[PDB]
Amino acid sequence: TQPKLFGKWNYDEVKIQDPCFQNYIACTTTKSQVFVPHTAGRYQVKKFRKTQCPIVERLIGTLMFHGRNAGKKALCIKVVKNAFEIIHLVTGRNPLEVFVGAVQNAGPREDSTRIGTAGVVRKQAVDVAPMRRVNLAIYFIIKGCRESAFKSMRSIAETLADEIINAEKNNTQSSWAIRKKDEIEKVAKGNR
Amino acid sequence: EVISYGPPNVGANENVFGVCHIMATWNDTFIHVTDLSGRETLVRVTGGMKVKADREESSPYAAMQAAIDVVNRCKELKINALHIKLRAKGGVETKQPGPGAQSALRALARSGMKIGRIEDVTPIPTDSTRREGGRRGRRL
Amino acid sequence: TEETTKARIMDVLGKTGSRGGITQVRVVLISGKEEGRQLIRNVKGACRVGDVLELMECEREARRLR
Amino acid sequence: PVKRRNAGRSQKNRGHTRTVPCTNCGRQVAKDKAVKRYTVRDMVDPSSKRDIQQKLAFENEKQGIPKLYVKLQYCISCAIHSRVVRVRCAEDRRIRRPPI
Amino acid sequence: RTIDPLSRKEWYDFRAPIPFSSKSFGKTLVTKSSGNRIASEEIKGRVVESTLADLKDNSNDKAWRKVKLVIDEVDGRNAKTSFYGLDITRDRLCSMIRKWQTLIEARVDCKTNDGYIIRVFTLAFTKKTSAGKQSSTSTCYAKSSQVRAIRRKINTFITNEAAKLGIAEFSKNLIGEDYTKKIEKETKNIFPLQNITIRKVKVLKRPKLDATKIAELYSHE
Ligand SMILES: [Mg+2]
Ligand SMILES: [Mg+2]
Ligand SMILES: [Mg+2]
Ligand SMILES: [Zn+2]
Repeated sequence: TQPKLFGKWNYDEVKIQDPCFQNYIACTTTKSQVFVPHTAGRYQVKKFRKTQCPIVERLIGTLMFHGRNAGKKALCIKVVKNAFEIIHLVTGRNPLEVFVGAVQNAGPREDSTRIGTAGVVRKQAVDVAPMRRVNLAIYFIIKGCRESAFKSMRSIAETLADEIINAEKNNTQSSWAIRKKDEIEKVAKGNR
Repeated sequence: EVISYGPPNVGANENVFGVCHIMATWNDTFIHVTDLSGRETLVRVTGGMKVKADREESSPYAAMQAAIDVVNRCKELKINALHIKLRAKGGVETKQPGPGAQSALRALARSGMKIGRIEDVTPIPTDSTRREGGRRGRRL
Repeated sequence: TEETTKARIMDVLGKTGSRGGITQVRVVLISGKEEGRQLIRNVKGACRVGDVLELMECEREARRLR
Repeated sequence: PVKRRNAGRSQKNRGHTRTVPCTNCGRQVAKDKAVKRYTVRDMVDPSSKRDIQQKLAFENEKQGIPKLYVKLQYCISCAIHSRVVRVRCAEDRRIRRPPI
Repeated sequence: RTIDPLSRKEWYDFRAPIPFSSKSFGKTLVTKSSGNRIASEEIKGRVVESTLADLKDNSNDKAWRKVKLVIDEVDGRNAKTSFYGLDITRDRLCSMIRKWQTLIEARVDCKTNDGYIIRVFTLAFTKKTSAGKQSSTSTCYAKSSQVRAIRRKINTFITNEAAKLGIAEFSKNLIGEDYTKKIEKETKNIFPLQNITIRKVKVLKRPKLDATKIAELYSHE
């Protein structure tokens, strides 16, 4: 039997298209179909190991942040599963398809950096790697989550769900991740 | 509709040739189109037109904006192709064209303008009057 | 102007930037408007050989390193 | 301590040699002493080259974009500062036809 | 937009003289007649700087030869032009300039039987024979005296070939490779020369064209 994520979500329904991501987003593999997002993996011992880590575990990793929340994983596994439930309640399709969709759809491509060449110092137009694209995607999504949920009544599960949906929808109003993405890509276009 | 006071009779085969005098200084850039004579001036754009900062006058961003304005304006004069005559301040001054040189040349063709023959005319003393520097040049 | 091309890395060439935060890379295009064209690009982030890259201009080509 | 035997200028068998203004500053420098490099570059970044060569009206061009010819003459302070020439050890100091 | 600044402008097609293609090359702009200003007459003295984009068959390789034309006549919305000058691109010059050889230059003043006074500048370079790559070691210089004899000879020959020809003839010969061949043949005794060139031509004194000669200049096949 093919494990479903949390038991209710089928991985077989997730198919990645854009050829950059297929090697960079976990869920395709027998090794990445997990009931529970918690591997206790060694994903950081070598340069690209992070790739072989399940995407939802990755997200959970990003969630665990700020001094008070550091190293509480159970909390974030809860938050994620809940947010996923709210997601299936809103869209009605695999909360994974929405997540993966929204990791793909929101993150920078162009970014600007200082490249010193002899006398030239000024920003320059630079392209973003697949791994960084993904990493940034998640970083952003969750940062928006925190900023919003901070003093509000909306919980993290809720904020995060809101964000994931808007993030796939491309909404530049409702999605912080896409706010920053577009802002960055614009800074970049202007710096060529 | 569109009354283009440019040339009466054209075709899709035809080439309409304007001439672009481009001046690049360390302090500015000039994109200037005329007819083959040089007498009747069609379009005029300087970097300083395109930016409010005295220092940005020369820069590629400025040269680009300048260029696209020129192109947009030739387009309605029905002009496919410019010859290019490139110039630095020259004479006794520097003969290296400024930063805007390349950028403007590119942005011109980038804008879907055909490009004809290219020459560098920079003023070239057989011999010179004496340079604006000191005997010792610019110190610092 | 939104027009986009997929770009796959053949070779990792140099390492560059003031802080040294960027990678120089050789690229073959897959768009289908321009196929098998090669380019040299500066990429921020960590890259292997044979990644794919989303490229907004196939005209901007990065100055090679010496 | 005579540093150079040349004393820096290529001039012998004459009293006087014409003075040239430095490209960079404009300081008068001896034509023998001057660091002079002839430069044939192209007016345009290789990328920019692609862009233009697309749009060239006359297809009868084979390398039909002109090169930029510069005769570049540097006073010493300038050509040192600007790295055209740089400090070398005593032994190498006399090496005459070096590049690639 | 309010009142496009070119509202008053008439266009004219340039027509090239007898050595060149009858087909128009470029077009020019002029302001409409004001009742004082006569449209055709504002253009009497204008000067056209072109390549040979002007000889249909032979053009494509010579981007190196600049030709100045001046408008002698307006006929029916298209402007006829007579010979004005000859010249060279920066490229085709600094192309030819090499260290370790002698740069010869020769200036001449001549009259046509057509009634023109012309000034021709000639350029020539020392040709290495010895079969090595010309260098600091491979010095090619020709003695200053040889240079002088070379001037005298070139110059003489040109003045001769000038006095016997019309300006149509002279210009046709001048643009093309004929004179280079002949000049090498004269010069070779004194010294072998490489890439002989006519650097520039100026027209000092030009007579006005009768309707007849301006018709005979037009004469296109
Ligand atoms: Mg000064
Ligand atoms: Mg003395
Ligand atoms: Mg010898
Ligand atoms: Zn200096």
